[PDB]
Amino acid sequence: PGHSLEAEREQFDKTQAISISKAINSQEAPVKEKHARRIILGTHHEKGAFTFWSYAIGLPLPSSSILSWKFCHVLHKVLRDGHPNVLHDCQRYRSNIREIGDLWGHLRDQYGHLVNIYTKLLLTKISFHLKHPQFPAGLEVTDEVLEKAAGTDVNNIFQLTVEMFDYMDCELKLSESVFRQLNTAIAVSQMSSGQCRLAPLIQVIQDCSHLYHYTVKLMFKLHSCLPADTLQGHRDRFHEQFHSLRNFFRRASDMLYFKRLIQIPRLPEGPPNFLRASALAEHIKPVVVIPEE
Ligand SMILES: [Mg+2]
Repeated sequence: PGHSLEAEREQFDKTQAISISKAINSQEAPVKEKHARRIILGTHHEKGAFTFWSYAIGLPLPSSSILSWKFCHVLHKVLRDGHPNVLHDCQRYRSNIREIGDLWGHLRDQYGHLVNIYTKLLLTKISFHLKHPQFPAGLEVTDEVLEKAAGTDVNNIFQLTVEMFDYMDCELKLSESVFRQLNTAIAVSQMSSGQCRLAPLIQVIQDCSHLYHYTVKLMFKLHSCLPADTLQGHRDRFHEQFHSLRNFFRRASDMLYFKRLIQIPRLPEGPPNFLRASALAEHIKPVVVIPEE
């Protein structure tokens, strides 16, 4: 009486501790998908991330910048693919994320610089998805849900556009910092330390593809309710982000490491002409595909 129910609870906890130790460690190698998938499925089993954090507060993050980097990569995957309730469980531990990035920000370590930039992205994701709960933290919504979240009030459309520009900036800063550490022959490399730094950009590419579609649609909605001369700064911000995004997707499309792991969409040669209302109907929604393993 009660022996099998106690043994089931103990086995769930043990599998979570083993998977966390095998995913998040100091080895200079990409996070193993088998172990990350077991953490994500655990969050669907308990409808939260409270078991994950009960063990993760014991990780010695200041001992190793590689350990801190792999911790950030697993948090990004848990936010995008875990149960929605993980967002609140993560907000409890916001200071843990802020303080590990602040530590590495004071040091010259190559991985530490990348961790500092990653922590700013993760804090922006947690804030954005608590403020705007119509958007899951993996950012995928139907056109119908995007239209409802934008609504008809120019004040709500304006605020959502500024916040999505800030979100895209945090994503592109991480891709740019990773690429600055890897030289041109990274395109035909399978070096473990290269894979360790490239692997998180699979999550970054999926976030960015969604943010690009949403910001194009919000920018055409603003051009229909405000004078063209009040929106020059917004067009200037969009144009600079578009050229950074196009250069990121093109360079990532050239990596051997990514060939079997992600199908990256083609973007147009230049940004849409927001001054011509009829250009909205010529916009193609980019669609990322993850191929069979
Ligand atoms: Mg428990």
